[PDB]
Amino acid sequence: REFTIDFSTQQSYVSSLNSIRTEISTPLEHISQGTTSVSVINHTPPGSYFAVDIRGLDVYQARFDHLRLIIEQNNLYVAGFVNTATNTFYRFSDFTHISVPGVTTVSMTTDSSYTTLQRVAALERSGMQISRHSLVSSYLALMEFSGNTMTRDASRAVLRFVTVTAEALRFRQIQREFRQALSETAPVYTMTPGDVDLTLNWGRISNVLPEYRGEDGVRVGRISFNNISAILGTVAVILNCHQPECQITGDRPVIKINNTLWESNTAAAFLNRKSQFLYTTGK
Amino acid sequence: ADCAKGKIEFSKYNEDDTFTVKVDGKEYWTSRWNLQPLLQSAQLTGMTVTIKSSTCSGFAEVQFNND
Amino acid sequence: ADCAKGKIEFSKYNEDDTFTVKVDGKEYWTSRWNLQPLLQSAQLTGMTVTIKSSTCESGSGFAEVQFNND
Amino acid sequence: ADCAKGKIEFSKYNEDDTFTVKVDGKEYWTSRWNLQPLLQSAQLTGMTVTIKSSTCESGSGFAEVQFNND
Amino acid sequence: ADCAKGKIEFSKYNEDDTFTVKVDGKEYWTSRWNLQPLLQSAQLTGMTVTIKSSTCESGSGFAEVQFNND
Amino acid sequence: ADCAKGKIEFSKYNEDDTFTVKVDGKEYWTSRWNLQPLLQSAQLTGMTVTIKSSTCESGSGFAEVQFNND
Repeated sequence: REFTIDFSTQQSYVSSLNSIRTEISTPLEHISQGTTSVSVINHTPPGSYFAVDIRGLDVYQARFDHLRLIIEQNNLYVAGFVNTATNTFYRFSDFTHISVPGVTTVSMTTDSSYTTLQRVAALERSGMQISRHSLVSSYLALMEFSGNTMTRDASRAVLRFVTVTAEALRFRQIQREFRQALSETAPVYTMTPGDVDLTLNWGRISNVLPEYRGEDGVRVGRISFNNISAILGTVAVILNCHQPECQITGDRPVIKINNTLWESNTAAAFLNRKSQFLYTTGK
Repeated sequence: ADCAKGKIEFSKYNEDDTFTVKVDGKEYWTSRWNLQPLLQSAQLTGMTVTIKSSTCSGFAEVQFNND
Repeated sequence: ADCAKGKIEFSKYNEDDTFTVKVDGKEYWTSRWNLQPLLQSAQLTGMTVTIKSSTCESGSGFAEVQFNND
Repeated sequence: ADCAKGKIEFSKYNEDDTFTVKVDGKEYWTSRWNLQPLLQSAQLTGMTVTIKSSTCESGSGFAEVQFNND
Repeated sequence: ADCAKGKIEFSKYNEDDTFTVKVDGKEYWTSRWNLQPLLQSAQLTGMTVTIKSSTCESGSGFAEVQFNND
Repeated sequence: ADCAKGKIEFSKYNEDDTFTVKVDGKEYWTSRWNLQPLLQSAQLTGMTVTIKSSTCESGSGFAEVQFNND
């Protein structure tokens, strides 16, 4: 399947993301209002992908239109990018299992992890700025890219594009914050520490939210939700934890404590201390 | 003997550095400091505890079960 | 006496190794080190705590506290 | 030897301050103080542990345990 | 004085028995072992911490810190 | 040196009371008593830890570790 994400306006961008979500995921029964939900990615076989065509970087103009992202469907990971002008798929080293027919596949030495991309890019995600202008710059960098090893500018471009596509698909919070940059004012979106933490806790969130049954709150590590509107305003798509990212250790997704749904591992991680006097004196 | 079995209804740190829990309507205390986090954890996660003692006052044996 | 009952509004580790909690608008400190992580667990989980002392003036000390769930 | 690998079925604090866990249907005790909260947290989260001891019969002691991510 | 307020970005125990935390872009250290589980719990649960010290220079020590859920 | 940076694949309480973690395919032990709950907490929450030591071969000891959120 192929989808367009159209950056022309906030309307076209949100519409694009909503259409992708509808096709690839199913709403949770207990976290859904109207057609706005936390949705679980429908099971697909490993190696299944969808393509995302990037459009509308220049508002409503058929230009800057040769960038396609390849997204592994079960986990929304970006496996690489396609220059449709040269018909070339630049594939990250951790996605040799993703095969795209009809293109020249360039298998890269660089892996897709945020650790690697931030290093090569000399750009930290916390505080990263994204604008319409820097998305155009990112596009041009990716269209100029050639070879088997990511450059600094190609890595910066991938950091920006993954944030505004895959991470925004996962998190309605990132969708809402970034989309302001598409308005005629053309402000700058700055990725916050809270945005980053969401992206780092996606798997844990994904394991916990299917257990939600209207508790007054949800706690997953550093992440807290106090009501259903906070959940819906923050999260849009979660993994199908029926995937390696769902489980860290143990087998108990949640504990309900004082009408709050806790990730069990979080509670365990602050209930594993011995008597304080014995701890501090036993040096 | 199994003095009490059930959920911890409340726990209390005492001025003499002992620790009290109320289980199945009865209060018991322990002087063993490492039982303080163990009991509070059991209370927070909803464990069934079984207070055990020669007579069933103070205790220093307790079993913990997930609910 | 029951000096204060409610959820812990903040906790604070002090330079003399005592530990302060604010409950129902009043602050109390304890020198019992064992209470430090227990109070933090209570604070994290929204336990209702009851501060007990012979002196209940805000800023006073305590060494007895009850922990309740909802 | 690796005596038992699995989730902790119950744990027990003992009168002599040792600490007992039941794993794979067999009971084991340890006198290592630091293992008490570590085992209980493993218990509450369903963490698999491997009990290692010279003897594997129920009622054996251990001083070594691995916490697994299974 | 309030030196830094925010969530804990990282924590680190050093060979020289100091415990560093980074809060709001600034690093401070403490050698109070009491504070290690308190700070790490605060880090893993996303508490807002307020590092407090008589003077707030970069790389300096502390032994007062407030803990808030939000 | 930075020996290993990754999630804790398992932890083990050893017969000599040191504590071992496996990170990025290599095992490292520490005798630092303060680190035992902290390391288990990392393992439970899948925190990325950075093991720093003068030798990095599997089986090396360490006393310095950073706890990351990413």
